[PDB]
Amino acid sequence: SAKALIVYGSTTGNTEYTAETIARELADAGYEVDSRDAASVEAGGLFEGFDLVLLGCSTWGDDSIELQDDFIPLFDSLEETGAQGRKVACFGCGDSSWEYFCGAVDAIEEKLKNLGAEIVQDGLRIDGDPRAARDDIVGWAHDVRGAI
Ligand SMILES: Cc1cc2nc3c(=O)[nH]c(=O)nc-3n(C[C@H](O)[C@H](O)[C@H](O)COP(=O)(O)O)c2cc1C
Repeated sequence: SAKALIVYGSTTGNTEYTAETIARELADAGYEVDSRDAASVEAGGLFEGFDLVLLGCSTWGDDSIELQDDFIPLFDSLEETGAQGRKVACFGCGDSSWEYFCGAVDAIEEKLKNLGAEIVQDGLRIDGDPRAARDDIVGWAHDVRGAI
């Protein structure tokens, strides 16, 4: 039950760093972790064979909530990923200057629920430089593991 997939959409590297930090935590605990940039993936069957899936995505939009561009195709085809009955958790970087702080995380969680996923922990929301939140990131990964 030890295969974890992490897929991240990141433009300035913050959610990517967050993904790398989570990946190390899971690997140290005994998971086999496959980490992929969303730009490199196709949605159809993306979750097949994974016991745990973690989705990371930063939040954008001039005057609306928009997902990071590389993640949008995955979100638009999320119903083809194999999410039904899948244990999933979400994370993302943002900036609390914006009212909808890490709003991409909400959008992804809400769709995953409709699609039959089991959300194993509330999404991780990181404000500003994620290296300043390293302890929170590692703690969230630990908490995700404990809720499996
Ligand atoms: C036009 C623009 C819109 C943004 N909108 C939001 C937002 O609605 N909510 C939020 O939390 N952060 C928002 N951000 C902040 C980014 O998500 C933040 O820079 C984040 O660190 C980027 O993470 P990444 O490097 O993983 O892509 C916005 C940034 C820009 C430039």
